[PDB]
Amino acid sequence: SHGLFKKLGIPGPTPLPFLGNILSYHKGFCMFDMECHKKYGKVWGFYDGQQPVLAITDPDMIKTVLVKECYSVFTNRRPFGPVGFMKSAISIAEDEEWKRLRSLLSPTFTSGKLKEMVPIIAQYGDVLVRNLRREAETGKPVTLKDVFGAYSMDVITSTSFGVNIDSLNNPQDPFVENTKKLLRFDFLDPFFLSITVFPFLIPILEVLNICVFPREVTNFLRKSVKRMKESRLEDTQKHRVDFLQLMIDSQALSDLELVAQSIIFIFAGYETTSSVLSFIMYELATHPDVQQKLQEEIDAVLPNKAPPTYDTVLQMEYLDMVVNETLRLFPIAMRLERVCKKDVEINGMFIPKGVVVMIPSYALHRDPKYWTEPEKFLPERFSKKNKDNIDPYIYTPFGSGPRNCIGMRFALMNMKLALIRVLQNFSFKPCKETQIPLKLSLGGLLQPEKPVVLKVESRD
Ligand code: HEM
Ligand SMILES: CC(C)(C)OC(=O)NCCCCCC(=O)NCc1cccnc1
Repeated sequence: SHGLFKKLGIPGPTPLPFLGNILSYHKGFCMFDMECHKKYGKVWGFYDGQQPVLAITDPDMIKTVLVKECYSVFTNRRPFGPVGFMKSAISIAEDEEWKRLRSLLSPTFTSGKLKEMVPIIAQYGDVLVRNLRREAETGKPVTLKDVFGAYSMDVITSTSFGVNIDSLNNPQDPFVENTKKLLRFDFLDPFFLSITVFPFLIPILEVLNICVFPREVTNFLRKSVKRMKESRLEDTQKHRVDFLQLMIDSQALSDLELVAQSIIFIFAGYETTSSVLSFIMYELATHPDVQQKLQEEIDAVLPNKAPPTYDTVLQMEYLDMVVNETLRLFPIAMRLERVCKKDVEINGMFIPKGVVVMIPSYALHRDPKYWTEPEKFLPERFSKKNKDNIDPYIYTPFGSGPRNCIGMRFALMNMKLALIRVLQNFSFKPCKETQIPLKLSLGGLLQPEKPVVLKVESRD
């Protein structure tokens, strides 16, 4: 297998027997992709164990894979370990099952449904502020992943199931307890590395019902969804606008498929939201001029701490620029992937069946050929004056095409609502214990080496 790219005349790091190139991951995914890009150029190949991976960087070629040939050739992501019933989660589903689920769930993420969710999301922005203000009167440094983690969970529990908890102050509520365990997978941790070198072991784990999603957590949520939905709604009169209800009414979805989506939405939104929010606040704290400009825009659109609404959020240009520039620096998916379903030739290049085609978002977001001073946090990149220069196949923090992030509008609205309420009430400033400049972890997740900690000061 390791002779493939040699045979195709494609450059890349020479693989070791059994391991392929996984020892090159010792500083994480992002640094590996940056280095390969720099030394091999537009395209290169490497091996995750025996699995060939073709990295591509040409915008026209990326469009062909993500958009033009999605349905016919590049429909699925890479399989990744024993997954059990979660095979029917939309992000993991393949081919026709994916196509169907994406159709059933599309109406659930429309702007119109999002708008109805905004009052519920906004309420936990108020909870965030009150919890935050408790520490803004203390003077003690604040760990952002913790306060934003609680915010993120609060929004998830309420918009997913109409479960309404102050998770920061209700830390061992059972619902909070379980959902908190739905963290992103570290694909460089010993378990997933072993599965990469011994992929032939996955069917053995499936037959023993061993699953990468914790059975205890998935059991709890299954029963909850069944008991919340069991007959609790035996009255009907109540309306309801959460994802469960939207999916309930869209019942078409299997009952098991329904619960698979309920879970993947928690998994998709929990740590990603709190992570991005932490990165944003770090950039704002270390760029006071940007934080001040943003607070000025917010006060202009929402005088005297007026509550944010759907339309006033969408009116905030600088807020959008700040969010987008943070996701440029910190595209937490790191890579986009599609499996090549059949031999093809795209944009002049032959790609064999079975190869994983990878779009290295992190490396493209910091590519000097597309970005001036790529390491610098510069929101004006995304101004009306400058944004037209931005290629949508180079800037891909939510992916692109039919399999892009279905939660994109929701996540952006969620984070913007949080940022607005927080910035209306507080300024965030570096600590002596603040890590400056921020360093990234060497593990398989795009996260700070040490947690972001900041001082929080009440605006009056
Ligand atoms: C800032 C937060 C988020 C970021 C940066 C993000 C980013 C991404 C990216 C890069 C992809 C892959 C797209 C591709 O392969 O082209 C993706 C897929 C996906 N995301 Fe998100 N995401 C976020 C939050 C969410 C939320 C809140 C939800 C659900 C409520 C969600 C649900 C999904 C799903 C279901 C997929 C797979 C879609 C499919 O396969 O059809 N994500 N996300
Ligand atoms: C953003 C984080 C959570 C790091 O994961 C990604 O890279 N997101 C893009 C993959 C799309 C599907 C994500 C997702 O939520 N589905 C399950 C999953 C989990 C881990 C790896 N692959 C699939």
